[PDB]
This record gives sequence, C-alpha cells and structure tokens, in this order.
Amino acid sequence: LCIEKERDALLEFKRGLSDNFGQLSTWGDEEDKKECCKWKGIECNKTTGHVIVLDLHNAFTCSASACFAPRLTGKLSPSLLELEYLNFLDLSVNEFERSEIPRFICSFKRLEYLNLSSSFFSGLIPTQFKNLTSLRILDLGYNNLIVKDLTWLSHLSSLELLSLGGSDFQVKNWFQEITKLPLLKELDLSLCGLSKLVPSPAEIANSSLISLSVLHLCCNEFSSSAKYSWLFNFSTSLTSIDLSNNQLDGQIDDRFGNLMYLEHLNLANELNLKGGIPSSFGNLTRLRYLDMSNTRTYQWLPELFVRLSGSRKTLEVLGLNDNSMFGSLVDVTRFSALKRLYLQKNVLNGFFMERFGQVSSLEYLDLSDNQMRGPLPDLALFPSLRELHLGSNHFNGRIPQGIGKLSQLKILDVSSNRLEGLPESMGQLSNLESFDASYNVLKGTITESHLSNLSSLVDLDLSFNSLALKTSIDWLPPFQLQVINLPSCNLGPSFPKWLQSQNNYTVLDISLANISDALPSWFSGLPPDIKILNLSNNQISGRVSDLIENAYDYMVIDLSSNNFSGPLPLVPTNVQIFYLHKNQFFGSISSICKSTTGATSLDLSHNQFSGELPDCWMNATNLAVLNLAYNNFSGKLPQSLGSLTNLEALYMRQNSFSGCQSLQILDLGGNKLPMEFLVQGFYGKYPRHYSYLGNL
Amino acid sequence: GDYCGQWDWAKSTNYIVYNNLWNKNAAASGSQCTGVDKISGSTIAWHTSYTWTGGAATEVKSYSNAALVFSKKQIKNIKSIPTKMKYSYSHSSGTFVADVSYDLFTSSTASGSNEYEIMIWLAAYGGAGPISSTGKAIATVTIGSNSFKLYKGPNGSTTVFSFVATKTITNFSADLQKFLSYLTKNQGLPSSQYLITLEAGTEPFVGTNAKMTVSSFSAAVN
Ligand SMILES: *[C@@H]1O[C@H](CO)[C@@H](O[C@@H]2O[C@H](CO)[C@@H](O[C@@H]3O[C@H](CO[C@H]4O[C@H](CO[C@H]5O[C@H](CO)[C@@H](O)[C@H](O)[C@@H]5O[C@H]5O[C@H](CO)[C@@H](O)[C@H](O)[C@@H]5O)[C@@H](O)[C@H](O[C@H]5O[C@H](CO)[C@@H](O)[C@H](O)[C@@H]5O)[C@@H]4O)[C@@H](O)[C@H](O[C@H]4O[C@H](CO)[C@@H](O)[C@H](O)[C@@H]4O)[C@@H]3O)[C@H](O)[C@H]2NC(C)=O)[C@H](O)[C@H]1NC(C)=O
Ligand SMILES: *[C@@H]1O[C@H](CO)[C@@H](O[C@@H]2O[C@H](CO)[C@@H](O)[C@H](O)[C@H]2NC(C)=O)[C@H](O)[C@H]1NC(C)=O
Ligand SMILES: *[C@@H]1O[C@H](CO)[C@@H](O[C@@H]2O[C@H](CO)[C@@H](O)[C@H](O)[C@H]2NC(C)=O)[C@H](O)[C@H]1NC(C)=O
Ligand SMILES: *[C@@H]1O[C@H](CO)[C@@H](O[C@@H]2O[C@H](CO)[C@@H](O)[C@H](O)[C@H]2NC(C)=O)[C@H](O)[C@H]1NC(C)=O
Ligand SMILES: *[C@@H]1O[C@H](CO)[C@@H](O[C@@H]2O[C@H](CO)[C@@H](O)[C@H](O)[C@H]2NC(C)=O)[C@H](O)[C@H]1NC(C)=O
Ligand SMILES: *[C@@H]1O[C@H](CO)[C@@H](O)[C@H](O)[C@H]1NC(C)=O
Ligand SMILES: *[C@@H]1O[C@H](CO)[C@@H](O)[C@H](O)[C@H]1NC(C)=O
Ligand SMILES: *[C@@H]1O[C@H](CO)[C@@H](O)[C@H](O)[C@H]1NC(C)=O
Ligand SMILES: *[C@@H]1O[C@H](CO)[C@@H](O)[C@H](O)[C@H]1NC(C)=O
Ligand SMILES: *[C@@H]1O[C@H](CO)[C@@H](O)[C@H](O)[C@H]1NC(C)=O
Ligand SMILES: *[C@@H]1O[C@H](CO)[C@@H](O)[C@H](O)[C@H]1NC(C)=O
Ligand SMILES: *[C@@H]1O[C@H](CO)[C@@H](O)[C@H](O)[C@H]1NC(C)=O
Ligand SMILES: *[C@@H]1O[C@H](CO)[C@@H](O)[C@H](O)[C@H]1NC(C)=O
Repeated sequence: LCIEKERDALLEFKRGLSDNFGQLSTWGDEEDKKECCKWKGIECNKTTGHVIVLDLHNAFTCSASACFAPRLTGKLSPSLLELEYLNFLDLSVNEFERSEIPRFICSFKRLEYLNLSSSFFSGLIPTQFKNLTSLRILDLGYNNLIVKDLTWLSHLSSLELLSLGGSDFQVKNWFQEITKLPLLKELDLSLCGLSKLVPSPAEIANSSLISLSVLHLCCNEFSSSAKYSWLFNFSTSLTSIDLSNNQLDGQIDDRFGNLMYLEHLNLANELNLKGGIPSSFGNLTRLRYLDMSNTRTYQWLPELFVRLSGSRKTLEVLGLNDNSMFGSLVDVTRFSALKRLYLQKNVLNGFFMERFGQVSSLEYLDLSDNQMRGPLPDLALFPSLRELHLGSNHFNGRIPQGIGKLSQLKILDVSSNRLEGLPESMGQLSNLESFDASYNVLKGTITESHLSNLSSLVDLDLSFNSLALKTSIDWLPPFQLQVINLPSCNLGPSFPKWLQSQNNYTVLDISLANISDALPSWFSGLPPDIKILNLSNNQISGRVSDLIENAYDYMVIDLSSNNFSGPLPLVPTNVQIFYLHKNQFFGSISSICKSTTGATSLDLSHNQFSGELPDCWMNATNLAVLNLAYNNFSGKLPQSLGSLTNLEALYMRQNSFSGCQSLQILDLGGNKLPMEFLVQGFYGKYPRHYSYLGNL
Repeated sequence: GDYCGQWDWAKSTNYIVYNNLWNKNAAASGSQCTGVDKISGSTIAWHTSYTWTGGAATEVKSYSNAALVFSKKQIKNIKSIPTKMKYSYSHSSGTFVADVSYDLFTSSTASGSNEYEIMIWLAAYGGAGPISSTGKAIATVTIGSNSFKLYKGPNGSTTVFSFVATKTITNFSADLQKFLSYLTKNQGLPSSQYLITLEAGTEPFVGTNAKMTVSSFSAAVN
C-alpha cells in the first residue's frame, strides 16, 4: 500500500493548511509514519494502494451560549489531482481561504461523493462541474454561495442527493433543471428564497417524473399553502417533509394526509396553525415523527390523539410543545412504538390517567408548565422511562409505589406540585442522577429506606416542605452528592452524621433545619470546590474561624441566625454574599484587610463586635450594602469609607461611634455622633438578583 | 485604572464595566484585566487585555462587557435603541479564538430569570460560533446595509438568538429596535417581554497576548 506519489501529494496538501488543534498530526514524512493507510481521514484499497476516502470533516462542540469547531484554514492545493482513483471527499466544516470553490475538483473522473457543506466558500459555483459525470452525493449547502444558473446540472446523470441550501438562490426555472435528474431522491433547498420563486403549472406539466423521497424545505418565507403546493406532485414517493421556520399562518393543508409512505413530518416554528392537525389525518398509517413545536395549534389533545390513530404501531417521536393545547392526557400507552413525548408549556387543564392497564415504551416524557390536576398514574406502567419532568403542575396525591420499578430513570422533577408524600421504593432506582421535589406539601419522615440504594444520586432537592430526614447511625451512604439542597427540612436535633462520608459537593443548603448541636470535630474542612454554604436559622454553636479556608469557588456564605462565637472567619477572596447577622461573634474586624475581597454584600449586624473600624476599605471597592448595626464598635469612622463608590446602603446604628454616589440610604441612628443588588456568576453566565429588605 | 479581579467592576455615570471572569477555571495559566479610559457625555471608552491558554479550549472564559443602566420597559414601548461601537483588536502569535458581541437579555417581569437572549456577533475569530440546535442558520436579514445570519439555540431554560455578521464590523452604528422588532414579528418573540439588560463586550476562548480597545461606545433606550 501507500504508493509514494500519493504520500507526496498528501504531504504537499498538508503543507498548505495551517492546523492549530492537532488535526493532521498523524501525517508526516518521518519513517515512523511511512504507511499511508493508517493516517487519519485516509482510507486505501485492499488490493491496490490508491486511496479511496479523504474525510477531513469536523464537528461542533457546544457550551452554555457558544459553539466551537476546529476549522482548518489554508489553501486547497491542486496536488490533489494526483488522486486519480479518489471517490470520497468530505471537507465540510473547515473554513479555508473564503473564496471560490476550486476548479480542479471537476477533474477527479471517479468522484462519487462530495460534501463541502458549512465551509466558508463564496462566489459563483464553478462551471466546470459538468465534468463530474459519476457524482452521486453532492452537498454544497449553507455557504455564502451565489447560484443563478443551473445549466451544469443536466450533465450530472447519477445523483441521488443534491444539497444547495443557504445560498442566494435566483434560478427561476429550478424545477425544470431538477427534473432532468432521473434518479434524484432527496432534495435540500432550505434557507433559499423559494418563496419568491414558485414553479408555474405549465413548467410542472412540461417536465419528466422523478421519484423524490425526502424534502428539506425550511427557512423560506412561505406563509401560505399556495407557495409550496408543487410538492404534491410527489405524493406517490414522498417519505419525509421538513417545513420548519416558514412563518405559516393558516390551517395545515389537508393534502398532507393521504400521503402514503410518509414517515417524518416537521412543521415546527410557524406563526399560527389555527387548530393543529385537521381531520384529514388518520389516513397516514406510517408516521414515525411529527414535530409541531411552537406553532399555536390550539387543539384538543384527545382529538389530536384520535386523529393520529393511524400510526399507533409506528409513531416514535411526538413533539407538541410550546403550543396552546388543552384537555387531559388520557390513554397514552396504546401507542406501542412511542419513545418520546414532549408537551411543555401548554394550557393543559386536565388529568393524567390511564383507566386501563397496558405497558408503555416511553423513554422521555415531560409535562411541565401546565395546569394539570388529579393524582399521578401507576408509574409501573412506564418501565423504560429515562427522564420524567412534571414541574409547575397542580398534581396531588402521593407518588405511586411503582416508581421503584423503573430501574432506568435518570431525572425526576416534581417541583411546584401539591404532592403529599414519598414512597419507600424510591431507594430502588439505582440509576437516578437527580431528584427535585421542592415546593410541595410533603409530610412524614424519610428514613434510610428511601435512600438505601441510590448509588448514582448527584442532585437532592427537597426544598421547602414539611418533610423530615432521620437516618440511623452507622449508615454508610452509597452516593457522593455534589449539590445538597435541603432547606426547611427537619434534619434532626443533632448535626447530620451522613455528611462525614460526603465529599466533593459544590453547594450545601441545610438552612431552616432544627439542628441544636455544636459543630462536630469531623466537620473541620469543606470540599475544595465549595460554592454555596447556607446554614441560616439554626441553633448551631461553636467557632467557625477554623472552618473557612479561602476556597477559590466561594460565592455565598450564610451563617446567620445561629449561636456562633469567636473571631471573625477569614473572608474568601472571591466571595460575594457574606451574611453573619444574629450570632455571638466578638472582637475587632481588622482581618478584613489582609486580602483583597470581591464581596458585594456583607452583614455583621446583631453581634458583639467591638474595637475600631480598620482604615483598609480601599481593598474592597465591590461593596454594595454594608451593615454593622447593633454592634459595639467605637472610634472615628475611617476616611476610606469615602472610597466605596459602589455603595448603595450603609447601615451603622446602635453603636458607640465618635467624631460615594448611588448611596440611596444612609442610616446613622444613635451611635453618639426595596434595595436590590447583583450576584454575578450564579447561573453560569447568567447573573442573579438579590433583594435586601433592610429595616429602618 | 486597571483591575484584574474576577468579579470586580467599575460603575461610572450611566455605565458599568465588568471583568466577568466567570469561567476562568476552565483554563490553566491565564489572566485578564479591563479598564476605563475616558468618559464624556454618553460615550465610554475602555480596554481589555487577556492571555488564556490550555484547559478546555472549547469554552468561553469571560465576557468583560460595558453594560448600560436604564429604566426597564416593555418591547412595545421602546421607540429606538441607538448604538455605536468602534473597536480595535490586537492579538499575537497563533491559536487565537475570540468574539465581539452585543448581549440583550429580556424576561417576562422587570426582575426575572433571563428567558430570552439576543446576541449580535460583530466578529467571529478562529472558529468561534453561536449556539445552534441544528448548526445551521435559520434566517438571513439585512439591517442598515449590514447582513446577518440568525441562529437559534438552547441555554438551560433560555432561548438564545444570534445575529452573526457576514463580514467583520469594526465600526458599528445601528438601532437595535429593528432586530427586536424582526424577532417579534417573525421568530415568535413575545412583544410584552421586559428588556432587562443591554451590554457589549468580548468573549475569548484561547488567546495569547491579546488586547481589545473600544474607542467609543454609546447606547440608549427611548
Ligand atoms: C455533510 O457534512 C455535514 C457536516 O457538517 C453533515 O451535517 C451533519 O450531519 C450529521 C449526520 O451525519 C449530523 O449529526 C446528527 O445530528 C442529529 C441532530 O442532533 C441535534 O438534535 C437532536 C434533537 O434535537 C431535538 O431534541 C433535543 C432534545 O433531545 C432538543 O433540545 C432540541 O431542541 C430538538 O428539539 C426539537 O425537536 C423536539 C422533537 O421533535 C421538539 O419536541 C422540540 O420542541 C424541538 O422542536 C439533539 O438531541 C442533539 O443533541 C446533541 O447536541 C447537544 C448539544 O451539543 C448535546 O448536549 C447532546 O448530548 C447531543 O450530543 C443535537 O442537538 C442527531 O440526532 C444525530 O444523531 C445520530 O447519531 C448519533 C451518534 O451517537 C446516534 O446515537 C443517533 O441515534 C443518530 O443516529 C446525528 O448526531 C449533524 O447534526 C450535521 N451537522 C450539520 C451542521 O449539518 C451532513 O449530513 C453531510 N451530508 C452528507 C450527505 O453526508
Ligand atoms: C480495489 O482494487 C480492485 C482491483 O482493481 C478493484 O476491483 C476491480 O473492480 C472493477 C470495477 O468493479 C472490476 O472491473 C475489476 O475486475 C476489479 N478487479 C479485479 C481484479 O477483479 C476494487 O473495486 C477496488 N476497491 C474499491 C473499494 O474500489
Ligand atoms: C382517507 O382515505 C379514504 C380512502 O381509503 C377516503 O375515503 C374516500 O372519501 C370518502 C370518505 O368519506 C368516501 O367517498 C370513500 O371512502 C372514499 N372515496 C372514494 C373511494 O372515491 C377518505 O376521504 C380519506 N380521509 C379524508 C379525511 O379524506
Ligand atoms: C441494591 O441494588 C443492587 C443491584 O445490584 C443489589 O445487589 C445485588 O442484587 C441482586 C439482585 O439483582 C442480589 O441477588 C444480590 O444479592 C445483591 N447483592 C448484594 C451485595 O446485596 C442490592 O442487594 C440492593 N440493595 C439491597 C439493600 O438489597
Ligand atoms: C490591601 O491589600 C493588599 C494586598 O492584599 C495588602 O498588601 C500587603 O501589604 C503588607 C504591608 O505592606 C505586605 O506585608 C503584604 O505582603 C501585602 N500583601 C500583598 C498580597 O501584596 C494591603 O496591606 C491591604 N491594605 C491596604 C490598606 O492597602
Ligand atoms: C470534460 O470532459 C470533456 C469531454 O471529454 C473533455 O474534453 C474536457 O477536457 C473535460 N474537462 C476537463 C477539465 O478535463
Ligand atoms: C416542452 O416539452 C418539450 C418536450 O419535447 C420540449 O422540447 C420543450 O422545450 C418544452 N417547452 C419549453 C418551453 O421548454
Ligand atoms: C402536478 O400538480 C399540478 C397542480 O398545478 C397538476 O395540474 C398536475 O396534474 C400534477 N401532476 C401530477 C400529479 O402528476
Ligand atoms: C467530583 O465531582 C465532579 C463534579 O464537579 C465529578 O465530575 C467527579 O466525578 C466527582 N468525583 C468523585 C470521586 O465523586
Ligand atoms: C439562605 O437560606 C435562607 C432560607 O433557607 C434564605 O432566606 C436566604 O436567602 C439564603 N441565603 C442566600 C444568600 O440566598
Ligand atoms: C423545629 O423548629 C421549629 C422552629 O424553630 C419549632 O417550631 C419546632 O417545635 C421544632 N421541632 C422540634 C421537634 O423541636
Ligand atoms: C442561641 O441564642 C439564642 C438567642 O441569642 C438563645 O435563645 C439560645 O438559647 C441560644 N442557644 C443555646 C444553645 O444556648
Ligand atoms: C460595649 O462598649 C461599651 C463602651 O462603648 C462598654 O460598656 C463595653 O466595652 C461594651 N459593653 C457591652 C455590654 O458589650
């Protein structure tokens, strides 16, 4: 294998490109990398050596609000003409010199595949492409191309696929040119201006017949059924239609029904569909995908389900979210092949009942942001669930005892419901990664039985219930929580002991518990990556000067309303909220100077701090609200207090004192002489607003 | 002056400038610092120097921006949002990925969680791209002799629209009311939403010895 000419040509092509993210690193002239066949993106033939495939394609990796692709920048060398037997050429996501498509591509004489989609090519399509007689797959979509003449298409008599989306499309006779390809199956013409160029009936009459299967016609301002009617010259062979983002304003066309062999209909992101699926459906019998998201359907849910009755044994994904649909979800398990069902953000004022016993194959279900009532159904009828979101509803009743039979659930969200209790089977899930049951009226006590076998739990959210959590001593937890959110939960008279084996947790909110025990010795060091620490409104006592060790992820510390005492704890270098009011601390606060602090809110009111205020406030110019009231400070105020240009509040009253724009409030009562701040970085990129309802 | 803290900011009259090192832990051996140079009338000039390397080379490290303070109003009642921005950029060596973009956050109430985000990308350096569910633009729109490709994507519980410029715009002057009106008319943005934040700044991914200087910046909500 690996004839030297091919290796030299590939090396010359490599030389032009400027890689920066490790791609093409397998290529080289070193004797260790002599063999061409083992290179990445290069595939040879078994008998001869001339390579067959050159697939230097990349992919998108996405983050909170951005995506990245390791695009290859360089010049496309003509030495690729040494590839006389090549038939696969996929250079899709790379951005080369943003210029015209190279002309030598027409002189491969054996090409059967070509995918330059999503590159940054521009200019007119080369006219020499008429020499690509053997092409079968041609993708040139979503580049800044300009197409206004399709005369080269007539000579390409082997295509089964042609993608020309995202172009400045201006061909008025495109139907006639497309029809000249006898074996065309799938057509991509998305993002073009097909609204302005609708085929005429005469030219549709003056054309051959070609059996199309998949149509990808999106992002054209159709807005009416009279501008895409031509696709109904393909009822015999149509199998997939994608008509998303077209600003459609009207009833779904009744001729969408009676389309045999249809399996994939996408009608998402329209203007107003005004009733949703019409009566013409139910004749489909083969539907496997139906996306009508964000279309303002205003349809009765049982009517939609009865009009979809033809594809019970085949319908797999049913996206019907961000619409306005009303009614009750009744008899969903009759769909044998259903796997996904989305019904977020609707006006569903009804029940979730089964009223007959048959199993379901649903793996993803979400019914959040609705007004559903009644109790939950027997969840043992959904053995293969993987996610389950039922938040913001008005569900009542206890969680059914069959919840422990799922054995595959990963997410369960039942927040903002009127749920009354939790079952003992919750422990047997063994694959749950998150559990959120906040803001429910949950009663009773949770023993270790409810938490016996959750070996993959990462999220625990039982915020603001009447719940209790008592675990027996000498219990070894099987999970390492990363977020602990248990406010207003009775964690016991003593400090919880299951925390000893818990490491590597990012937040800890066990406030409003009934802990009446001193800080245990074993609770001496928080995990290094701790973010939020809230122990407000408890009866914990001891010294916290040896508990905070200046981690690099601190954002919120709330040890207020307790019985803490001792020297003021070290302030983290990146903390933002520092609440320590209603405690029994004492001494001077001179240690608020040794390090620069980015705190935006600190409260030290209602303690026994004495001494003199340090003249070091220039090191913390990020302050917004400062509270030192109801303490026993003395001495003259520091002049550095005039350097806090970001102050909005300064409460200093009930003291023994003697002797800056946006300062809305200035309280200096006694001493012998709603506000809202911003904590940034809470929801990743997004900030959070905190309101301080300070007294007066 | 110049400040290098993670969350530190500078609040001037009718303007606030942040550093916003909100994802600094994703990289190793990096630094950043921003500073205000001159303020006059409604015009603010600033600069931001940084050097980020290694780590997760596919994530945004910071969004040092210059935000505007205004009385929150509904999109219906906004007449015009004039804006200007002239910037220069100075990187060095190689493997440079960054971004310059406007961010507009809107929600249902005056102070609520951000439900809608609108980004305007005036420059995409070295493979930086907007969030997109499909990876493909869903609209091509021209505003004031400036072309833009529109992308739609999810960010937790937020919908992010992105107007990426076809060519780099180092001197921008426009009225952002057109973008919001187009979004409400065609993309389904509710017109009763409250525009809570308007800002503009950079977003580095990987860059060595980089510095961006905004010579002028202005914005207002009428
Ligand atoms: C020429 O070259 C180009 C190169 O650019 C080729 O173009 C690429 O081609 C490849 C295939 O060859 C494409 O990859 C494929 O992508 C699809 C799409 O994945 C994305 O969408 C998924 C579904 O999104 C819906 O659901 C999610 C929730 O599940 C939701 O968040 C979305 O918003 C969306 O919801 C909508 O639909 C619902 C249901 O109808 C509605 O209810 C709802 O309201 C909405 O309307 C999504 O799951 C997926 O998520 C991935 O990405 C995120 C973010 O990065 C990440 O967090 C996830 O973990 C996922 O990684 C994407 O967002 C994908 O489905 C395909 O999957 C195949 O492959 C995998 C591999 O493991 C298999 O497991 C699958 O079973 C399946 O076989 C596949 O990955 C690529 O997208 C495409 N890119 C571009 C830019 O074009 C081109 O094809 C080449 N041409 C030729 C001829 O060769
Ligand atoms: C690898 O090379 C062999 C040898 O040329 C190819 O097999 C030939 O294919 C052609 C076209 O079908 C026939 O006319 C020849 O008779 C075949 N050769 C022999 C010896 O029978 C083979 O197709 C190549 N591999 C690939 C994937 O194309
Ligand atoms: C679904 O398909 C049937 C045929 O299988 C259509 O039936 C035709 O139209 C009406 C139906 O009331 C009747 O005249 C006959 O059943 C059929 N007409 C013929 C054979 O000439 C039915 O109309 C289709 N559904 C819809 C909504 O049109
Ligand atoms: C928690 O679940 C695990 C699942 O692996 C149980 O571990 C084994 O489960 C099988 C049944 O599939 C039993 O036959 C084994 O005896 C179990 N092993 C052990 C060591 O118990 C585990 O039993 C479950 N927890 C409890 C308390 O039963
Ligand atoms: C403000 O913070 C700085 C830096 O944290 C403090 O600088 C310290 O100053 C002392 C006395 O000169 C030195 O011994 C330390 O080495 C310095 N620390 C650092 C990190 O440089 C400064 O003391 C603080 N207070 C004031 C009023 O500036
Ligand atoms: C295209 O095919 C014709 C017909 O044989 C031939 O004359 C011409 O040279 C070919 N084009 C190229 C660039 O080789
Ligand atoms: C109509 O079809 C015939 C088929 O023989 C073709 O020759 C003729 O050019 C077509 N009409 C037009 C206007 O192209
Ligand atoms: C194609 O559609 C047109 C509608 O204008 C119709 O006149 C013609 O008969 C159709 N041809 C078919 C279905 O073969
Ligand atoms: C520690 O937590 C992180 C999440 O930040 C996780 O990726 C990692 O696997 C955890 N390690 C252990 C040992 O639990
Ligand atoms: C800490 O928890 C209490 C009640 O659980 C809450 O009122 C307080 O706002 C929390 N602290 C912060 C900084 O949000
Ligand atoms: C738990 O604390 C609340 C509030 O302090 C109190 O009303 C209640 O009696 C306590 N429960 C017990 C068992 O002490
Ligand atoms: C904690 O302080 C409160 C008021 O300061 C007091 O009523 C309570 O008895 C103290 N707790 C203990 C254990 O002394
Ligand atoms: C409070 O300060 C006063 C003097 O300002 C003095 O009685 C003593 O230092 C403190 N007394 C109490 C009860 O805290």
